[PDB]
Amino acid sequence: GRNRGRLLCMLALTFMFMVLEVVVSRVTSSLAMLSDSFHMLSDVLALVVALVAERFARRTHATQKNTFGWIRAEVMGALVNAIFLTGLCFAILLEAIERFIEPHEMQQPLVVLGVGVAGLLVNVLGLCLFHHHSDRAGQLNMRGVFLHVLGDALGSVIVVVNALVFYFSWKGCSEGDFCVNPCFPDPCKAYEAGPCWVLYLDPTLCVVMVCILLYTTYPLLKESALILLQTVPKQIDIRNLIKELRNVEGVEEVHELHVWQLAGSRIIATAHIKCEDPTSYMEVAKTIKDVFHNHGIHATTIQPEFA
Amino acid sequence: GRNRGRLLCMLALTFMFMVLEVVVSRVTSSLAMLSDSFHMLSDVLALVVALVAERFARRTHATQKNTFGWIRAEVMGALVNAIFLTGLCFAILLEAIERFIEPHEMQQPLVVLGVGVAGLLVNVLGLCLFHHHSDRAGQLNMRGVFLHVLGDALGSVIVVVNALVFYFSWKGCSEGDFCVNPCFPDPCKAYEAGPCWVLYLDPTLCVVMVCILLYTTYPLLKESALILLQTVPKQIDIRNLIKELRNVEGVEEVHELHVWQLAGSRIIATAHIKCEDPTSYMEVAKTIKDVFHNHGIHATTIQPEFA
Ligand SMILES: COC(=O)[C@]12CCC(C)(C)C[C@H]1[C@@H]1C(=O)C=C3[C@@]4(C)C=C(C#N)C(=O)C(C)(C)[C@@H]4CC[C@@]3(C)[C@]1(C)CC2
Ligand SMILES: COC(=O)[C@]12CCC(C)(C)C[C@H]1[C@@H]1C(=O)C=C3[C@@]4(C)C=C(C#N)C(=O)C(C)(C)[C@@H]4CC[C@@]3(C)[C@]1(C)CC2
Repeated sequence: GRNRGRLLCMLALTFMFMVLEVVVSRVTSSLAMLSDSFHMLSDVLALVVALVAERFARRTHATQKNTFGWIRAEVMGALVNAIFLTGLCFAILLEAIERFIEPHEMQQPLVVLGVGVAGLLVNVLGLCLFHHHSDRAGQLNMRGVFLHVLGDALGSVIVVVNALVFYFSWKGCSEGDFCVNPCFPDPCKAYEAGPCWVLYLDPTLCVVMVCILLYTTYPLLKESALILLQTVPKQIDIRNLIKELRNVEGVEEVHELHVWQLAGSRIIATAHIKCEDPTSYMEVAKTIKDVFHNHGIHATTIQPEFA
Repeated sequence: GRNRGRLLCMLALTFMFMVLEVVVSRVTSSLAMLSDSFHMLSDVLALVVALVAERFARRTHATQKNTFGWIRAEVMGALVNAIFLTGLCFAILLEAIERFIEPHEMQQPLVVLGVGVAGLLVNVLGLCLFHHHSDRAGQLNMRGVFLHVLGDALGSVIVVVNALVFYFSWKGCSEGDFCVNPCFPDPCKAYEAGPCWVLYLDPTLCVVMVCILLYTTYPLLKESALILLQTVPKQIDIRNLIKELRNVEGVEEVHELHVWQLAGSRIIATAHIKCEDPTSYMEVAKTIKDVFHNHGIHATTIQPEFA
């Protein structure tokens, strides 16, 4: 509900910001702005993934297909967001090392500053919106869009700082009067420009950006891929679980024990406990049920393989 | 085993091909070749993902964590490959529309042809290797690397055809003598080149490439995401399953019925069948077991909620 409205307003803000970029590019006569807009378009994919995930979360119904109900949509959306972000991070690192080998010059720092502060305020507003998720499946999914919004805001920060760096240290004697640049490899050749060391600042800070993005994304992907692999949660303990279950009176062993986490706090477990008398079984059944209860798990299915 | 050796030899061939590209770039004095090599590096990610998936497939052991055993590693690898490929396809489409708006000229068609036929033969060899997967989990994972190798070979085909197109229709009067190009937007300005319509061939065929890649990838991702969501397989029928189970003598109803697919042909099912006499339960248990047997499922766990 409220998270749905948050996603909707954030997506609307992204599209309005794209419209703003194309409108300011109409005035600047620049194709690089079109490139930046088309590359920032990639947030719409993650936003619509989170949207459809939240839409399918409210299914919680047993059907003729997927008799559990579409409860794992949240986890699937989180995993999709994590993998997509890692791929985008790889691509950004590739472009960064390319530009680091070839230091392309900067263009239009004032309007880049304007649009960068615009994106700064917008992305900080979006981050303040997505900070209550830094039951559980909701935060599990929203962590992906939080990571993407953090990447957005950090790109805004880095581009604004680079803009001011050029503004404050690049006299850039390159056009109009007698003006060349010694640090450019080949400016379409057949005084020298200002201090050129700032040229590599964009890649040498984009590398830090992608570093922090990987370092912060890895936990979300780890948790999600662990949940989807049918692994035991961190809370319960098999070693003492089976020991207590055996120590229960009436039981003699356990053939097969299975525990996993469906989507969230509700986890399921099955067993093959064995008794000796069929006359009294419901008492030991209630006993095993309350053992599981006191040990976390509440969705139980135990089969008395008699003798 | 043999699939492991296939992955190993293919990865070795990719690295040898990267070495070949850097060696021929040392001779050509071209950074675009470095860009192409660094972009073709992305296949190593998918190959190592498939590698670690195949390495974890052979676990099949009950442990203190993930009591089922790491059997879903195959499906997880397939899903990772599918999502990664879709993200890369998005990036390629973005670069393609950018180059379609700005038709950058072509460089060094002869050596591009040489390396393109090299990549052609290598990728066709790799495809012939990965054609037995066009139990089930093996093919399910290998479909990802098959899709990536198809993308590789199709990129080789498209670049070779574009190379011959330039070779056979681009006299390109652009350098040396009196030579300009009317179709270039601004060749760093303050006869005209040959027929320029071929300039857009690279994007207008890369779009077909990404179209066919999406159209062929979607089934793999669909199947994988359906398996990981705990959905009923396509084989069995709940509507008649529950009906027969009720028609069984002794049973009176079924509280909760759950069916899902663990990783492959081995699927699991649980139930809550209810009887009336605890004196005789093993007979109806064997009956329900053989009903499930004749109806597919073999991993069973049924609990007699008595009265
Ligand atoms: C979906 O990922 C985004 O869209 C983000 C993050 C959200 C943002 C802040 C809206 C935009 C962009 C963000 C950005 O700032 C704009 C560019 C870039 C093209 C700009 C230029 C200049 N000058 C450049 O030359 C290089 C150095 C090649 C930049 C490369 C990195 C890139 C795409 C990044 C940092 C990526 C992440
Ligand atoms: C991991 O995806 C790959 O690596 C593949 C497929 C495997 C291949 C065939 C080894 C290489 C590459 C393949 C390729 O051919 C080389 C380039 C490209 C940079 C070349 C140029 C020229 N000229 C260009 O200007 C544009 C038009 C921008 C091309 C863009 C597309 C791209 C990267 C593609 C088709 C991507 C897929």
